[PDB]
Amino acid sequence: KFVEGLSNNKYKIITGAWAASLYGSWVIVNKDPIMTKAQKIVQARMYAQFITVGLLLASVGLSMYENKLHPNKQKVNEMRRWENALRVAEEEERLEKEG
Amino acid sequence: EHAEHREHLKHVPDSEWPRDYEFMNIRSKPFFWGDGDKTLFWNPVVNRHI
Amino acid sequence: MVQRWLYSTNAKDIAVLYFMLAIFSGMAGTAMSLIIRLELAAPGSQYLHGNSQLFNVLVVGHAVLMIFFLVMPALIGGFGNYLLPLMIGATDTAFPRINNIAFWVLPMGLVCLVTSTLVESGAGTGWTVYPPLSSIQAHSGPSVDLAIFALHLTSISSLLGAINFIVTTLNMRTNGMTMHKLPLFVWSIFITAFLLLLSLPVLSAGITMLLLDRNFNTSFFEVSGGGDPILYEHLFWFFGHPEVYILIIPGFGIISHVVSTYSKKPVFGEISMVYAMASIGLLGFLVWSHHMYIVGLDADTRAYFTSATMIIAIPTGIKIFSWLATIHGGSIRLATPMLYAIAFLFLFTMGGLTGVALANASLDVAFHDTYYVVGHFHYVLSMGAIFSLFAGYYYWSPQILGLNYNEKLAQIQFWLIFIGANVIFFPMHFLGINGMPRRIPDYPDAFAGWNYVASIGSFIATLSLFLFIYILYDQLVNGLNNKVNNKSVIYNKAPDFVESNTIFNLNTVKSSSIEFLLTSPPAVHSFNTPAVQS
Amino acid sequence: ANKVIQLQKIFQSSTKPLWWRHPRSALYLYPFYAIFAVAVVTPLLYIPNAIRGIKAKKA
Amino acid sequence: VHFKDGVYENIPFKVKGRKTPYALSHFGFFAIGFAVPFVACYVQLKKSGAF
Amino acid sequence: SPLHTVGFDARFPQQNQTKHCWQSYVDYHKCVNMKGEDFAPCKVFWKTYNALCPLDWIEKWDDQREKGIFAGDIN
Amino acid sequence: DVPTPYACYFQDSATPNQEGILELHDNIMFYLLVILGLVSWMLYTIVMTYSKNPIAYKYIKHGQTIEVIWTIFPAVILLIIAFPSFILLYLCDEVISPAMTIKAIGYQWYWKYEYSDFINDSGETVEFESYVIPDELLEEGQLRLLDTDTSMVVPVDTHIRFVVTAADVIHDFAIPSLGIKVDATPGRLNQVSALIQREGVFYGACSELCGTGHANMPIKIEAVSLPKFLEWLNEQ
Amino acid sequence: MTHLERSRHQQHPFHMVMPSPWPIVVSFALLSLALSTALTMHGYIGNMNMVYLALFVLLTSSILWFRDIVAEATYLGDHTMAVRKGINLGFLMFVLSEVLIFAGLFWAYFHSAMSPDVTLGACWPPVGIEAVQPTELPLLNTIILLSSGATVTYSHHALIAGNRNKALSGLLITFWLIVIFVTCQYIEYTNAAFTISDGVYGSVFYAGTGLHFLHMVMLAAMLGVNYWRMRNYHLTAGHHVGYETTIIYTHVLDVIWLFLYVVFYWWGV
Ligand code: HEA
Ligand code: HEA
Ligand code: CUA
Ligand SMILES: [Ca+2]
Ligand SMILES: [Cu+2]
Ligand SMILES: [Mg+2]
Repeated sequence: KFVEGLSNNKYKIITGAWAASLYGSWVIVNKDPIMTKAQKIVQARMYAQFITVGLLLASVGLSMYENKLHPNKQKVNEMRRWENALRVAEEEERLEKEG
Repeated sequence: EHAEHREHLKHVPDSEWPRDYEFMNIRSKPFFWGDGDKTLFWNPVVNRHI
Repeated sequence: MVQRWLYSTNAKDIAVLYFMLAIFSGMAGTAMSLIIRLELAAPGSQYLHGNSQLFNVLVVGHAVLMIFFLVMPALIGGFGNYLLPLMIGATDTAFPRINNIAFWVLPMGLVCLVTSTLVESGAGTGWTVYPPLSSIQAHSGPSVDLAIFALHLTSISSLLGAINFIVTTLNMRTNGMTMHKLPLFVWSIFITAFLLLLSLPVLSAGITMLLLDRNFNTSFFEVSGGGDPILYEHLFWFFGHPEVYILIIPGFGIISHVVSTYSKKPVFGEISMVYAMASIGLLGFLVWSHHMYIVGLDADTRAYFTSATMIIAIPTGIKIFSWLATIHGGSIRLATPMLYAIAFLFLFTMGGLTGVALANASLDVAFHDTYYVVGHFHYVLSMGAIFSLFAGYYYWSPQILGLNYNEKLAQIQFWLIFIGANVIFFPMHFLGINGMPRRIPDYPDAFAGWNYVASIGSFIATLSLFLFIYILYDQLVNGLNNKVNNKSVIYNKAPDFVESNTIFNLNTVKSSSIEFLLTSPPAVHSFNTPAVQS
Repeated sequence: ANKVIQLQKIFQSSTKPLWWRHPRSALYLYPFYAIFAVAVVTPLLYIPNAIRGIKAKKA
Repeated sequence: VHFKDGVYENIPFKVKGRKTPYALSHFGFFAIGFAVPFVACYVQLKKSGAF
Repeated sequence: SPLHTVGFDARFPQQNQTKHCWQSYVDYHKCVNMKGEDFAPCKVFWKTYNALCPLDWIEKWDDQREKGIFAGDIN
Repeated sequence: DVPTPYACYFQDSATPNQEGILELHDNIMFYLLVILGLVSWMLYTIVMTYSKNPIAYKYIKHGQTIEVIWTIFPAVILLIIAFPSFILLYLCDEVISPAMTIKAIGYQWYWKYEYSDFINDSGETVEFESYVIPDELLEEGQLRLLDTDTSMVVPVDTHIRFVVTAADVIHDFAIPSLGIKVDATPGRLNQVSALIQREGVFYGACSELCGTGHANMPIKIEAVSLPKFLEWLNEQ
Repeated sequence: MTHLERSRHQQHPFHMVMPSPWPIVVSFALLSLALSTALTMHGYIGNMNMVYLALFVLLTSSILWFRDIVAEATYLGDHTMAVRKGINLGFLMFVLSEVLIFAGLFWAYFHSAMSPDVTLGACWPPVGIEAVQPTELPLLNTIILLSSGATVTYSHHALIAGNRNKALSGLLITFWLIVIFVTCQYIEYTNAAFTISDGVYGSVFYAGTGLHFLHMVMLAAMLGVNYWRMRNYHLTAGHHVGYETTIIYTHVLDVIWLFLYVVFYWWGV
C-alpha cells in the first residue's frame, strides 16, 4: 500500500537518514567531552555510515519485497507514456480530418 | 560464477559478438601507447572492438 | 644570490618575483592587445595577412596573460604575499616552501603557454576554451593541451597561495588583532582566498575532463558518444564568475586604504564593508549562469538568475556609497593614488551599470557575444582592477622599495591612461548596441567608425604604459634624489591645520596599518618581538 | 631502532644544509641531480622539432 | 639565512655598481616581453606562407 | 492561410525541443510494428518529427535502425 | 535592418520582441542615468569642495539613519527595473500556434536553412546552404561581410518558429533587428519565435566563436508578403 | 628564565624555514612532465621514457621535500603548537579542495544522468552497457573501508594510550586493508564489461572512482610512511600530526567512497 509511495522516495530518504544518524549521534558522542572535536566527528561518522549501509541493504530487501506487486517494470509504464502519447495523436488526427 | 561466465565467453568469436552502439568505444585519436585501440586495463575477454 | 632568490623562503622576496613576472606578462598582454587593436582598426586584412587563426590565438594569449599572469600574480601574488604578513604582524606566511613553489610554477606556465603559441597553429579558442572547438577534431595538435597545462600550473599556484593565505591570517595574527580589527586589505585577500579554494577545483575538473576528451578518447563533452558542451559551460562558469570577483575584491581593499589615507578620515562603516565584501563573495557562487542566458535554459532558470545577478548590486552599492561618504568631509590630498582611486570610483560604477543592463536575460539576448559585453568587462577590469593595481603601486612603491617616483610624470601617466582607456572602451558600447559581434578579426564596413577611434585610444594607453616603464627606471636610478629635490611627495599626509611643522616632525606618519611604520625597504626580520595592539 | 636522539645531535650540531646533514645524503643527492638534469633538458631539445613539425620515428 | 638590508638589496637585479649601463638590463627586460607576440606572429606567418 | 505547423506541446513547452523530434520519431517508428501501415494518426508523429528535426539526425537514426544500433524501442 | 556607420543605438526593430527589448533597455537606462548623475555629481562636488578643505571631519564613521536608506533604495530601484524584465522574459518564451517552422543548422562557416512544413505542392523539404559572398566576387553595391549568395525568405505577419541546432561546433543564430539570439550547440534543438511586422531585409551574424571562418558566416533574412513568399517557395 | 637567555630564542612560535631547493625542483619537474606529456600525446616523442622519467623525478623530489619536513619536525624541534594548528588547518583546506573536485565530478555524473541524451536512449545506464552490480565486490569494498576506519581509530587511540604493539598492529591492518581495496578495484577494472571509451557512462564512472583509486594509493603510501615513522619511534604520544592528517584523509575518503557507492552503483543502475 504505502510501499512504493515511499519507495520512489528511496534515495531521498536514506541520505536524510544518514544526516539524521550523523547529526543525531553527534550529541551522544559530544555529551561526554574529553576527546578533541575531530575524534568525535570521526567516531560519530563511523557509527552513522554503518547505519546507512545497513539501511541500504534493507533498501534492496524492500526493492524485492515490493515488485512482486507488478512484474516487469522499467517498461510497463513506458507502456503508459507511449499508449496515451499514441492516442493523443489520435485526438488531433480526428478533428483535423473533420475540422 | 563470473569467472566461469568469462570462461564460456572465451568461446564466442567476434562475428557472434553484439554490435557496438554508437557511443561505445569512442576513437577520436588513437591512444599514444601500445597498439592503438587498447586502453589501460583492456582485458581482451570482456572488451572487444570490431 | 642563488639562495635568496632561487631557494627563496621569505614572502617579501617572492612578492617582488611575482611583481617582476606580472609586469613582464603585462607587457606581453599589452603587446598582444596592441596587435589585436591594430588589426581591428579598419576593415579588411591590415597587418596579419588574412590568418584569422593567428588573431584568435592572440586574443587567447591576451586574455590569459592579462588575467592569470598580470592581475592575479600582481594583486594576490605580489600585494598579498608582501602586505598581509606585514599588516597582520606576521613574521612570514605559514607554509613558505608552498609560497615559493606557488611562484616558481608560474614561469613554467608561461613557457608552456608561449610554446602553445609556437606549436602547430596555437590554440585559438577564446579564453573560455569551449568544446567542440577546443576538441581534437577542431583543434588538432598540442596547442590546446599546452594551454590547459598553463591553466593547471596557474591554478596550482593560486590554490597553494590561497591555502597559505587562509592559514596565515587565521593563525599568525599578532597579539591584539582579533578578526574584527583586521585591515580591509587583509579581509580582501582572505575572502579572495576562500573564493579561490572553493572555485579552482571545478575549473581543474572541467579542463582535465577536456584534456582527457582530447587525448584519452573519453567522452564528457563529445556529442557523438553522449556528451554535452553545456556541461563544460556550467563547470567553467562556476569558476568563471568567482574568478572575476577574485580579480576585483583586492582592488576594493586597495581602494579602501587609499581613499581613507588621502581623505585623512577613516572609512565610513568599516564592518559593513567587510560584510559587503563577504556578501559579494558568497553571492558570486549563485550567479554563474548569467553567462549562459542564450544556451537554452528554462524561463524560471533565467528568472532566478536575473534576480540573483541583480541582487549583487546592493553590496557593491554599499561599498561605493561608503567610499563617497569617506571622501565627504575630508581633506583631500590629490596625489597619484588618490587620482587613481577617484577614477576607479567613477569608471567602475559605469561598468557596473552596464553590468546590471546585462543582468537581465530578457535584454541579454540583445547584447550577448557583442562588444557591449566587452565594454562592461573591460571597464571593470582595465579601469577597476588595473586602476586599483596602479593605485597600489603608487601607494606602496616608495615604502617597500625605498625610492620615490617622479610625481609629475606619474600624474601625466595617470591622465594618459585615463584618457586612453576611455577612448578604447567607451565606443565599444556603441558597436555592441548596433550589433557588432565578438572575436571577429574583420567586420562589416559600418563598424569602422568607432573601431578606428578605439585603436587610436589604444596607442594612448600603451604610450602611458611606456611612460610607466620610464617611471620605473627613474625610480630605480634616481629614487634617492627624488627625496632630496621636489620631484616627489615625501609625506602622503600633510599636517593638520593647527599642527605645527615641527610638531608634525615627531609624528611624520599617521597610519592605521603597520606597513608605513616599518623601516623603508623593510627588514629581512621585521617583527623580532611581536607587535602589540589594544 | 630508536636513533632519534643520536640523529637530533647530528642535525642540530651541523653546518651543512638540511638535506645534506644525514650521512646517507650523498647516496640520494648525487644521482638525483643527474636524473633531474637530463629530465629537465630533454623535452627542451624536442621543442624545436615540435615547432617545425617533425614527428619522431615509430615504424 | 641572515640577508643584507638596505635600499638596493631587495631586488634580484643589480642597479648601481655595474660595468654595463642599467638601462640595458631595464629596457631589454621589457622589450623581450613586448616582443614575444611578434616572434609568435612571425613564426605563425612563416608557417602559413605569408612571408 | 494554407500555412500549418506543429503547435506547442504541454510535455515540452520550454526552449529545448530535442525530445520533441526524438520522441515523435520513436513514436512513429514504434507505431508501425504495433499499428502497421496506412494508419491515419501516425502521420501526426511524422509531421512532428520531420518539421523540427534536422535531416542529418533523421538519416542517422534511420541508418541506426537498419543497423540495430538505434537506442529506442521500435521492435 | 543593417548597421550604419557611427551608429550608437539599436538597429530598427522589426518584431515585437525587439521593440520590447528596446523599451526595457530604455526603462533600465532611465534609472541608470539617475544613479549615474547622482554619483557623478557627488564625486564632482566632493573633490571640488573638499580638496580645498583644511579640516577633515574625522569623527564621522557610523551614519545609522542613512545606511539603511542607501541599502533600501537600491533594492527598490532593482525592483522597479525588475518588474518589466520578468514580464518580457515570460512573454518572449511562449511559442503559441506558429504558422511556420524553419530549421537553421550551423555548419562550419555556412548556415543551412530548412523549411520543413510540406505546405508546398512539391511536398518535399526545402533546404539550402547560404555562404558569404567572398570579397573578390562581390558585384558592385553589395555589402561586404553581410551579403550571401542565397537568402532566407520569410512572410510577414506570421508567427515563425526558428528551431536552431548545429553540426560540429557551437554557433549562434543571431539577428539583432529581429531580436533573436540563440545558441546552436551540436547536441540539442532550441527554438525562438518571431512575428515580422514590416517587409524588408535584415542581416545578422554568427555570434559564437566557430573557428577561423567565424567572421565569414552571415545571416540574411528577406521578409516579404505572403504571395511573394509562396512564389519563392514554389521554386526554392 | 632570565632575559639574557630568553633572548637566545625566537620570541614567536612560528617556523622560519631555511631556504630549500625543492620548490624550484618540483616546479621544473612539473614543467618537464607537462612538456613531455603534451609531446608524447601527439607523437613528437617516440616512447614514454620521457614521461616516465618526469614522473619519477617529480615523485623523488616530493619525497625529498617530505624528508626535509620530517627532519624539521623530528630532529630540529621546529613544530610548536601554533605550527601544528596551522598544519592541521592547511590540510583541512586541502581536503575541502579535493571534496570540491569530487563535487564537480558528481555534477558531471548528475548532469549526464538527471535527464540523459537521446543518443543513449533516454536511459541510464545506457543500452548495451553492462553495469557493475552493487552487491558483489563493491559491497566488500565498502566493508573493508568502514573496517579500515575502525582499525585506524583504535591504532590512533592506542598511540595516545601508551601501547606500542596495539598501535603498530592496527596501523599494519589498516595499510593491508587499503591495499586489499586497491587490488579489488584493479580486479573490478579488469573484469568490467565497459571501458573508459564506452561513452559518457564509462567516462564519468571511471573518472570518479579512478580519482578515488588514486587518492587511495596515496593513502596507502602515507599509511606506510606512518608505519615507518611509528616503528622507528618518530611518532610520539602527543605530537603525531602527519598521522592525524592521514586519519582525517581516511575518514574523508570513506565518506566520498560511500557517496560514490550509493550514486554510481545504486541510484545509477
Ligand atoms: C585583465 C583583464 C584585461 C585587461 C587589462 C585588458 C586590456 C585591453 N584589452 Fe582585452 N580582453 C580581456 C581582458 C583584459 N583586456 C578578456 C578576458 C578578453 C576576452 C577574450 C575572449 O574573447 O576570449 C579580452 C579581449 C579583448 C578584446 C575583444 C576582442 C575579441 O573579442 O576578440 C579587445 C578589443 O580590442 C581587447 C583589447 C584590449 C586593449 C586595447 C587593452 C588595453 O586596455 C591595454 C591597456 C592597459 C594597460 C596599459 C594596463 C597597464 C599595464 C600593466 C602591465 C599594469 C602594470 C602595473 C603594475 C604592475 C603596477 N581585449
Ligand atoms: C572585474 C571583474 C568583473 C566585475 C566586478 C563584474 C561585475 C558585474 N558583472 Fe560582469 N563580466 C566580467 C567581469 C566582471 N563583471 C567578465 C570578464 C565578463 C565576460 C566573460 C566572457 O564572456 O568572456 C563579464 C560579463 C558579464 C555578464 C555576461 C554577459 C554575457 O556574457 O553575455 C553579465 C551578466 O549578467 C555581467 C554582469 C555583472 C554585474 C551585474 C556585475 C556587478 O557586480 C556590478 C555591480 C556594480 C554596480 C551595480 C555599480 C555600483 C552600484 C551602485 C552605484 C548602486 C546603485 C546601482 C544599482 C542599484 C543598479 N557581466
Ligand atoms: Cu558559426 Cu561563428
Ligand atoms: Ca580588420
Ligand atoms: Cu559573471
Ligand atoms: Mg556565447
